[PDB]
Order: sequence, then C-alpha cells, then structure tokens
Amino acid sequence: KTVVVTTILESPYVMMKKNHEMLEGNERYEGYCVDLAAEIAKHCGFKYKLTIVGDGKYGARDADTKIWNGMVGELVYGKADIAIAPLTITLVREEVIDFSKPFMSLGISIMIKKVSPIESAEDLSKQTEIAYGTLDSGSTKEFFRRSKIAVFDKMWTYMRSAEPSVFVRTTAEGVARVRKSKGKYAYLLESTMNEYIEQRKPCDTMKVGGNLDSKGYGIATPKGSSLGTPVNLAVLKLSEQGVLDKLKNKWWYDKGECGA
Amino acid sequence: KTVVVTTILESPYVMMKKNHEMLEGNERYEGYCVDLAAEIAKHCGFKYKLTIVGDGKYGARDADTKIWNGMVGELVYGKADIAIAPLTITLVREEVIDFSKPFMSLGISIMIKKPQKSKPLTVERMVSPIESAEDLSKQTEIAYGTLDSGSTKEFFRRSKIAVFDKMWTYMRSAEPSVFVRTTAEGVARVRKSKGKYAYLLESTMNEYIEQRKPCDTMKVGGNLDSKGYGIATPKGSSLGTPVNLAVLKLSEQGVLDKLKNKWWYDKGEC
Amino acid sequence: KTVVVTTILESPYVMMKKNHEMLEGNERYEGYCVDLAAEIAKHCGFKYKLTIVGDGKYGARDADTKIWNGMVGELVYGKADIAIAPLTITLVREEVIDFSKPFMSLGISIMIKKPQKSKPLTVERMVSPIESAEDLSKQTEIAYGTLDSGSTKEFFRRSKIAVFDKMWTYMRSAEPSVFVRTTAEGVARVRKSKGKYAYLLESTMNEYIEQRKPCDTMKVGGNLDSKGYGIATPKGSSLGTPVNLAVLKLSEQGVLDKLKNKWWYDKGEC
Amino acid sequence: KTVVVTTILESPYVMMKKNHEMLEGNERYEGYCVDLAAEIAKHCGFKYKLTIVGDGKYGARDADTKIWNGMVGELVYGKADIAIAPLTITLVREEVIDFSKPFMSLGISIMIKKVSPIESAEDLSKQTEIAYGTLDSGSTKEFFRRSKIAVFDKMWTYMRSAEPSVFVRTTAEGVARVRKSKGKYAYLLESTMNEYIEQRKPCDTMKVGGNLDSKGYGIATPKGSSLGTPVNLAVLKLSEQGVLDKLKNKWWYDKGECGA
Ligand SMILES: NS(=O)(=O)c1cc2c(cc1Cl)N[C@H]([C@H]1C[C@H]3C=C[C@@H]1C3)NS2(=O)=O
Ligand SMILES: NS(=O)(=O)c1cc2c(cc1Cl)N[C@H]([C@H]1C[C@H]3C=C[C@@H]1C3)NS2(=O)=O
Ligand SMILES: NS(=O)(=O)c1cc2c(cc1Cl)N[C@H]([C@H]1C[C@H]3C=C[C@@H]1C3)NS2(=O)=O
Ligand SMILES: NS(=O)(=O)c1cc2c(cc1Cl)N[C@H]([C@H]1C[C@H]3C=C[C@@H]1C3)NS2(=O)=O
Ligand SMILES: N[C@@H](CCC(=O)O)C(=O)O
Ligand SMILES: N[C@@H](CCC(=O)O)C(=O)O
Ligand SMILES: N[C@@H](CCC(=O)O)C(=O)O
Ligand SMILES: N[C@@H](CCC(=O)O)C(=O)O
Repeated sequence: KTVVVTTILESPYVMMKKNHEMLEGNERYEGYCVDLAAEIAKHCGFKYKLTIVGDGKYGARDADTKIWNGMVGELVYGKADIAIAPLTITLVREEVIDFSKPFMSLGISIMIKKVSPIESAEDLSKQTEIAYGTLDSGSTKEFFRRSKIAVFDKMWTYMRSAEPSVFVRTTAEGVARVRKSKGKYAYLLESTMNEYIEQRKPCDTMKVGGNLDSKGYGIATPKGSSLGTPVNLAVLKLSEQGVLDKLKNKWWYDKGECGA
Repeated sequence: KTVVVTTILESPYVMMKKNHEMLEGNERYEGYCVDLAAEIAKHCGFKYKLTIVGDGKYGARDADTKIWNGMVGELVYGKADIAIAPLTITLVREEVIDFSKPFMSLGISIMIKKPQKSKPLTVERMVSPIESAEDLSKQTEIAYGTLDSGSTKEFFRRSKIAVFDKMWTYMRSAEPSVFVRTTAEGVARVRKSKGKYAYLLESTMNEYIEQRKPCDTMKVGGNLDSKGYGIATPKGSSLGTPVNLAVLKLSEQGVLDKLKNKWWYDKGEC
Repeated sequence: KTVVVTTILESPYVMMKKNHEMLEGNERYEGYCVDLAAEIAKHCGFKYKLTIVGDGKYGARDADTKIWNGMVGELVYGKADIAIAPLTITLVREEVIDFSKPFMSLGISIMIKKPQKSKPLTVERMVSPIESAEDLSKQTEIAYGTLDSGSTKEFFRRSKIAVFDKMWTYMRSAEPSVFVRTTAEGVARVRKSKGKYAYLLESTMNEYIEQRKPCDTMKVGGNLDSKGYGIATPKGSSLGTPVNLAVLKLSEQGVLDKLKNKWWYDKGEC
Repeated sequence: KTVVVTTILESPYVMMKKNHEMLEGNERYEGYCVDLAAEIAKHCGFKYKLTIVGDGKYGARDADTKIWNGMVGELVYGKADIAIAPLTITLVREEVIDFSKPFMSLGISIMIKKVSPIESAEDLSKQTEIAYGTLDSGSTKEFFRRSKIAVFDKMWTYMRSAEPSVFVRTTAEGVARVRKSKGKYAYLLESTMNEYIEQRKPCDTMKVGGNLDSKGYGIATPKGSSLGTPVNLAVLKLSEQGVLDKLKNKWWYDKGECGA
C-alpha cells in the first residue's frame, strides 16, 4: 500500500520547492523533515506520499470538547499514518499517540530584536514594559498553562490576560511581529527555530539567555500502529550513524546566510 | 510485590553516604538516581529496593558468545525489573530492552589534564594541546581511551565516520591498553598521566568531575554526538509505560531541572 | 461562623486587583495582608470575609469625646473580630485591644523628593538638604507633616524628647496644615511640593514607594524609633492566642520574610 | 512581698560590676537588663531581688523527658516570678510561659575573625572548609533543628553530625573559640551580642552577611501570672518613652572601646 504522511510547512523542516508549480509528488517538497521522511521510508521499505495538514496547527485540545486538531488530530482520527514534523514530545500527546525517540533536542527560547536588557526569563517576567507571546495550539502555550513554578505561572497569567491577544497564528507571523515591533515584542518559541531564524537574513533577531527547559521533537504514529517500533529503530539508527547530525548541519549551518 | 531497581555506582548519580556503615536499605545511597527512583515511586506507587549490579558494568555484547552482560544483561534475563541509572539509549540495547524517554541529555566529550597558565602584560591565558576530535586523532603524543563495555566504546566500534573510524582503529591496537574499567579509573589515569592521556566519557560526568575539587582536569572541544539517559525495562513489562509517563511528568514539572542543578552546581567549588 | 477580618487600603498590603469589577469575595484584593490572612486561616481554620473600613483610618481616640475611631475603634465596639493590617502596636491601643507578637518590623522615617544629581571629574553625586530629624527641626524652609489619626502622629504628640517635642510644636500650629488624611495624599504632596515638604511615614511603606516607579522620592537618615505591626483582636477574645501562635509559626517558618521579599523587593521597578 | 528575678550572666545585659566583693543585694549587679529590671520595678511598684539561674541555660527541653531547664525551667516550676534577660520569643517557649512584647529586635548572625570569603549563609553552608556552631540550649539551635528550608536543613545536619561537638557551653566560650581558631571557626549567635562583641577590644571579631531571620527578646513570666499585663505595659511605655533606646545606646555605643 501507500503511507500517507502529514506534516506542517515549517522551515527548514518542510519547504515548498522553488519550482513547485511545475512539480508533483514528493519532488515538490524539500527540507530536514522531507529528508527524514525519505530516509525513514528507505530504512522501513515503504512508499510514502507527503501531505500537509489542512490546518497549520501542530496539535492541542480544544475548548472543553476533547477534539484533537492539527497533526495529532490527523493521526488519532485515522486521516494519516505517520507524522514526520517538528512535533514536541509532551505528556498530553503521549497519552493519545506513541512518540519515537527524540531526533532533535531543544528548549524554550526567548527571541528579541537586535546591553541585553531582558537577559534571563526572570528579568523578562519581572518587567512589564516589553511584551511576549507564544504559538497557539503548540507545546509552548500548553507548557506555560500547565506550569506550576511561580515565575512561569505568573508569565502565563500575564499572557492569558493580554489586551490585545498576544498569541500568533504561525511562528512566521511571530517573527514578523517581533521584527516590526521596534524592540517592544518578544517571541517565545523553540530554540531550533530561533537559531534558524537568527542565522538567516536580515539577522535582525537574536536569542537571549538560556533554554527554560529541555524537550525534543518526535515522530508520531497512531496509537497501537505497526510502524511504531520500525520508525523508532530507524530514528535510533539514523542518530547512531550521524545522519541526523549531518542533516541538521546541512539545513541549519551549511548555508549560513549571515555574518557570524 | 516490591520492585528490584538495579543501579550502578557513579557520581553524582549514586554515592554511598558517610554514615552507611550502620545505615541499611534505601537510605544507604545518596545522589541523583536515588532521588529519581524516589520520584518514580511517588508517581506510580511501589516499594523499591535499590541494588547494585555485581559486574559493575553498564552492559555490552561479549565476543562470539552472544551473551548480554552488565546492567542491561542482568535486566534482560529477569533478575531485575527496572534500571534507574545513567544508562545510554542505543540501537543495540533497544532491540533487547524497552527504553523510556530520556531524562537527561548527554554527549561524548574529551577529558584532559588541565594545563598551567602560560604567562607571556601580566595576563594569564589557557592554552591546550587538543582542541577537537580531529586533531586528537591526527596527533600521537597524547593517548586516548574509552570505558570498557560502555556506550562510547560501542559507538566508536560501529562508527563509519572517517575520523571516528581512525580513532577506533588506533584504540583497537593500542599497546598497552587505553581502555579502562571504571570512570574513576580513567579520571585517575588522566590525573596521574601528566597530560599524556585523554579520557572519552559523557559530558555530564565530565562536568561533574571538572566542577569538584581538586579540579585539575578540563573538557575540551564540543560534544562528539548527542544522546540521552533513559530508564530501562525488559521487553513487554507492565512497568515500561508507567515509568515513561513518570519521566515525562517529571520533565514537565521541572523536578529534573532542580535535581540536576542541586546535584551538579550547588555542590561545586573552585 | 464566618469571621470578619477588617483591613485598611494600603499598598502593598491590600490593593484591589485589576479585574476586580467582576470579582467578589476574597479575590478583589491582592498584596501582603490578604495572603497573611489566608495563612492565618490555614493555620487556625475559619472562614474569613475581608472588609475595608468605612472611614479609612488606622485608629485614634479623639480627646474630650473618648470615642475610638478607625480600625481600632471599630474593633473595640464589636463590629469586627480581627484586624489583619499594618496596625502599629502602641501603649494606648494595648489598653483597649489585645495585640499579637509583631509580624513586621518598622520605624518612623522621612520621605523627601529626590534631588537632581550634582554635576561635578565627571562623577554624579547625590546631595540632600536634610539627613536627620534634628536638622529637620532646626530648619524652616521645608515643611514636615504626618498622617492624621495614625501611630506616628500620636507618637510625636506624646513625645517628651526635646527634638521630637520641637517637631510636634511646629506641627500642631502650622498654617496651612501639614497633616494628611491618606498615605498616598502625603506622597503626592511630597512629589508635587518640589522639595519643600518632607513626609513622616513608616519605613516599610517608604521603602515600597522608593522601589517603585516613578521613584522620584528617597528616604533620609535612619528610623526615629523601633516599632512593629501586630494583628489586633478585641479585649478578652478567643481568637487572640491562636492568632499569636499562628504569627509565631509563620515567623519561624520563613513565610513572613518570603512574603515581604516577594511583595517588596521582587517587583522593584527602579 | 518580694519578687525573685532570674537572669543570666550575659554582657552587656547583666554584669557583675568590678568591686562586687564588698557589695550585696541588687547593688552588686549592673547592665542593660539590670536597668530594665529597675525601670520595671519602678513602673509596677514592687521590690525585687536579682538572682542568677544556677546553670547558665536560657531554656530548652531535655532528651525526651519534657523537663524545662534554665530560666524557662526556673519559671514553669515556680522557682522564679519573672525573667528579665535576653530570652528569645519562640513558638515552643510561648506555649509554656507568658512573653511580653519584644524590647529588643534582633536576628541570627555570623561572626568570624577579622573581604570575607563566606559573607552570606549560602556560601558558609556550601563551603565545608569553614566550621560553624551555635549555643547549646538556646534558640538558634532550636531554630536550625526545627527549620524546613533546604539550606538551614543542610547546616543543621552538618552541625549535629560534627566531630568533635561544635556546640559551645557559653557564648563567651564561643567568642574565645572563634578568636583562637585563627579564622577557622564561625559562630552563629544573636545579632546584638555579635555587635557588642565586635565593638569591644581587641576588635578581632567581625560580623558578615545579613540576618538569617528576625526575632526579639521578651520578658517571661509564669503562665497565668498577675504580672504579665503590668510588665507588658511597662515594656510598651519604656519603648514609647525612648528608655529602651537610651539604655541600648548607653550599654552598646556610648563606651565603644574600638577603632571606628
Ligand atoms: N544535535 S541534534 O539536536 O540534531 C540531535 C539530538 C538528538 C539526537 C540526535 C541529534 Cl543529531 N538523538 C537522541 C536519541 C538517540 C538516542 C539517545 C537519545 C535519543 C535516543 N535524541 S536527541 O538527544 O534529541
Ligand atoms: N537539562 S537535562 O540534561 O537535565 C534534561 C534533558 C532532557 C529532559 C529534561 C532535562 Cl532536565 N527531557 C527530555 C524528554 C522530554 C520530552 C521530550 C524529550 C524527552 C521526552 N529528554 S532530554 O532532552 O534528554
Ligand atoms: N523581616 S520582617 O520585617 O518581614 C519580620 C519581622 C518580625 C518577625 C519576622 C519577620 Cl520576617 N518576627 C518577630 C516576632 C517573632 C518572635 C520574636 C519577636 C516577635 C515574636 N517580630 S518582628 O521582629 O516584627
Ligand atoms: N532598637 S532596639 O533593638 O533596642 C528596640 C526594638 C524594639 C523595641 C524597642 C527597641 Cl529600643 N520595641 C518594640 C515593641 C514596642 C511596641 C511595638 C513593637 C513591640 C511592641 N519591639 S522591637 O521592634 O523588637
Ligand atoms: N513544534 C511545537 C510547536 C512550536 C511552538 O510551540 O513554539 C509543537 O509541536 O508543539
Ligand atoms: N553512560 C554509558 C556508560 C559510560 C561510558 O560508556 O563512558 C552507558 O550507559 O552506556
Ligand atoms: N501603621 C500606622 C499608620 C501609618 C502612619 O501613621 O504613618 C498605624 O497603625 O497607626
Ligand atoms: N539568647 C538566646 C540564646 C542565644 C542563642 O541561641 O544564640 C535565647 O534566649 O534563647
């Protein structure tokens, strides 16, 4: 048969090809996650057709309806068979889908515009002059919402009671908003996306401080799927062989369109 | 039924307490892994008796006998139910045991004896003979060796990268042996080798040794790779999913961060 | 039975929350006294309903009428059971109500408008015209006043110390009046008087005002005396001893100092 | 009737004068506490005879026998009627005796031999090279024993399991030990005593850091004594009239036999 793959258009994970208008199939996509999917298919021995989730959402639970949206919803409801994408491994997701071993480690990073007046997240929370937000339906808003530490809890209480809404639809919109905020907005996103953005033109953004915690991206499958252990072994073998590191260097540091 | 929890001797993971001559049971040990086991028991309720692997090894495959030894080996054959220890997740181990999500990140790092400051106006600067793994492999004045029956030895044995392949080729026929039996043995060799030996170990243990007295060693270069420490469990056991969710919950709460901070930095000096 | 806990509107002890127009009960207020009362309830279990005094005065007995007004007055006449607020322990108040062990050390300090920096090779220096209370009594270009119906005013009125007697003698006959009705009124008077008014207030509120924006005021000298804030209780009541024991418990448990640190210094805008 | 006043030989609270061998009665004692007792007797209108507790113990509970020793024991068992002395107001003591309002604020401080390498208590606890102890049968030891904060717990666990016993019989012995330790000993004692010691010859001791907590000294009477309200009123009147301030200035800073 064929394996339907869901993923989200995120750089440098999945990108539309420069000549994607005249291209069909898996040849119209490129990126770290596209290469990961190709290598996973090579190791397992299955034919795959890349698809983009209809709603550009990673996955969360809606307002008191217990409905999964985005890629996780695409998995639990049978619309997809695998999800090679930057999906963070979390408590809530692991209960409804099975995660592979992390293929990329990351944490929570603060993005600002180019003395470092913000520095640590503690100083960011103690000061109400500069604003900060996150990505809706991700693993950042749900991390702050369920946090029990006082500083993260008070950050979340600020962000939820924000006028206007501080959350952004896409991390690209968050990057644009912090770029056009004249140093008045901060974006709380994953460290890998922060590094990729700060390593590209116009190099107007930079990551400040350290990671608030440590998480990872996993490859998700429907609960109780035959693909679980094969894709877990594929991820482990790719990590052992250095293919994951080589792909990360290729899509993060090989180009390096910035002065650093 | 009480749960047998195999664990190895390693700092700051597990340390015998000062007053352990008369103390008996769970209170004998102290460190990181004991607190992790206590938190795991708190999450999913069971009674756990902390034991130590007799062989004192993390685990590997023997030569031509196809027998698993070490902590992983004794977990496979059933004399233990769960390994709450600095056990590294690998492909060969996953094929025989069930690993959980990593609870602490790590990489392969290099330990060398800390050189003396080189005065040349009156400024002291740190200079080192080894900067990366490539120049460590190119040179021959300084010998380098890994830990026997560990994750790093297996990684170098099965590495197809040219530089790592060359390091393994040197290590295989190094006379006398560059391999050690314990992390403490390798650290002592680095100490009383006058800079002629370099130890390849995990970044976590490297940092712990560097931050504690006499702190005459230092870590050079970056991390050769990226791995993690998981909680091991035999195939098909009923404890695997509970400990996986427990590790996820502890990561979410921040308990792991506080444990690492209190057992790695709050007790450091120099 | 639900206990009625009276409190005054004073920052950072009790301040109305931002979303307090749709809120009711013990959720409109936030600060130090609110969670102090929460801790008191959690120690000795009861139901407490926070109230604000109608006349907004701490407490004083008017001469020739012999009627107590303020928090102390309304606690005396049985319309409240416990006062959890910045109420200062005094001799006149102890003869009519039962105080507890102090939970907050305090002193009488001076508030002045912060002067501009002195220009002179390029260093900036802070020069103030008033440092102690003696030179405040000696000078006449800067007026000084206290809070009406407060501990400080009665302290200055009853003081037989020569310098404090002179300060009271000036204060009693001053045209226009140097006394203020609210603490915020005195702070606004200091901020708008352009350095020609010094406000005599407790050190805790003085430091809280100093640490916050727009931070254009500064405290000079040391405290004129040593006093404390106690939780009040009507004479011969059953809540006095449990309140005293709860205050001692919180003091020895580090809760009081942590609350002070996280309500006074953590949110330091300047 | 006469009133028996128990107190401890502590400077500058109670001294034994200098030509005491030819003196009898209350005229052979001097100090801050002697003046305080005289003022209390003047206010209440009673005749008092100063006595020194047989053992120089402030007060605590023995090894699982529920016997009070020292001044507190001298009060609960009826051997004394009032205790004008530097007795710290504590939770355990208040349950057995009546404490007046504090007549002197204070806290727990660190003293060492004359930039300090430890300064704060965090560094004092972290560094095992430097040693520190308290006064036996006091309130600082009971503060550390019953504490729940991590750093105070660590300090207490160190001090109890000390070879040899780090505790001292008298605070004078603690001062002598810290002076004779060549800077290898630290003393955890009350801030007022530390200041008095550091303001005296030979000025070889200094106080570092802040105060770990804040407490006060109270005047203790047996539970349900007729004197409790009069002595509380006397303390309040003395505090309001500045008599306590004057006495502390007289016995702490008026002489000041040190270079400052
Ligand atoms: N350097 S990196 O972020 O691209 C990266 C990060 C990671 C990799 C591999 C790479 Cl290349 N593999 C590990 C996995 C491998 C085995 C050990 C830990 C998990 C299971 N997870 S990780 O520590 O999140
Ligand atoms: N900072 S650290 O090394 O102590 C550390 C390292 C890691 C932590 C948590 C901590 Cl505190 N959790 C992650 C786990 C959380 C979820 C995402 C990846 C795994 C599943 N593994 S990790 O990336 O190996
Ligand atoms: N540092 S502070 O002002 O928040 C503060 C002030 C004080 C505290 C405790 C704290 Cl945390 N406890 C004391 C009390 C405790 C026991 C000893 C004196 C009284 C009874 N009163 S205090 O000296 O007024
Ligand atoms: N400056 S001092 O340490 O000698 C000092 C300390 C204190 C004094 C008086 C003096 Cl002189 N009185 C107060 C008491 C007076 C009234 C207000 C608080 C208690 C009841 N306690 S205190 O704040 O502990
Ligand atoms: N990759 C994240 C989304 C990015 C973010 O939350 O910032 C997730 O899977 O939830
Ligand atoms: N931590 C490693 C062993 C140590 C080493 O190989 O250096 C493991 O779990 O296999
Ligand atoms: N805290 C004082 C009021 C403040 C003041 O007078 O400055 C009291 O209880 O009377
Ligand atoms: N003076 C203290 C004892 C001294 C100390 O513990 O440091 C008391 O009355 O308990």
